[PDB]
Amino acid sequence: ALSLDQRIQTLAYEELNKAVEYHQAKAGTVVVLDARTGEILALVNTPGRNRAVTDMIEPGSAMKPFTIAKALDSGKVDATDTFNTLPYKIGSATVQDTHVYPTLDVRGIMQKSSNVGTSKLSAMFTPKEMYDFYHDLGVGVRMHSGFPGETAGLLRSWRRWQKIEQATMSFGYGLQLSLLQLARAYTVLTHDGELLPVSFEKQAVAPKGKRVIKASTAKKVRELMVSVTEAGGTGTAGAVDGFDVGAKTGTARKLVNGRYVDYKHVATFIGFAPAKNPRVIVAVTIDEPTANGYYSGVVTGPVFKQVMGGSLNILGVSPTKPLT
Repeated sequence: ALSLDQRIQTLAYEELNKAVEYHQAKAGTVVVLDARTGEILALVNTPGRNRAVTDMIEPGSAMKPFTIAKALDSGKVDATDTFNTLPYKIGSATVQDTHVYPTLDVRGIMQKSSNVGTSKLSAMFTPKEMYDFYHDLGVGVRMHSGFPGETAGLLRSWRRWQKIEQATMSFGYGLQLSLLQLARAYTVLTHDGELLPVSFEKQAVAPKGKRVIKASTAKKVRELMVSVTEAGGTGTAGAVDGFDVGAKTGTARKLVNGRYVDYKHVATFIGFAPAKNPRVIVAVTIDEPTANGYYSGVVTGPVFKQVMGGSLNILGVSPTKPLT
């Protein structure tokens, strides 16, 4: 049997189509994973190929939690450490944030999705250390999910990097992966530090995880990511009533379209809930929205919110707090 839940699949389908129509977008995808098994509970695309597995993107902000995780896991920094987050130069290139803050602590770097903060955390590590981390999350590696046309994505050898490349990678540009690979990497956060395999078949035996970070680190990162969906965070559009939700949102970039070169902005939202004890990961992309908003959060947040909320309802998970 398939691992897909027809009620979640149906919900995902309706919410994706509603968003694609409303924002007059070119394409879209939703993935829902079981947060502790890696089983696919839903996977839907707009008509055509299976973009979730075939198409790679530069993920943007959705990649940021991983640099934070690596930093915390090393013991080198703590969530309360403060960084200078003013824009700065690497040769002629500038690293800067959407909204400028002079300083942020690591919690703030997550909450505000700071490119500068994330890049400075990454810069505590060597190119080899960061490459090895990204490789261990599955970037540039085949999932062997059983789908045909599955992309490995793109992770350039660190032996060829520039300083600017290590920086841009920390905030999700300069490496590429599919939405399914991204959802899979989030199992490191939800399955207490262990990367799970992805499958669309009903599991017969418990999957073996591969440890990437400590369980304690994964728990801390989940706590920090709740700040993104709360007041002051960049991801409040994906907040789910009655639950704490860890998430990221950002504009991703699509540089390849099937077998052809392309250049498109892609709105993205990805997260998990309930944050303390996650049951599901929901990932959404919408390619080239042209109406009623271009900001990532307004485009994909409402679909994430409905799919996450509905999935928890369908799986029988009780709200952890009273509804508003």
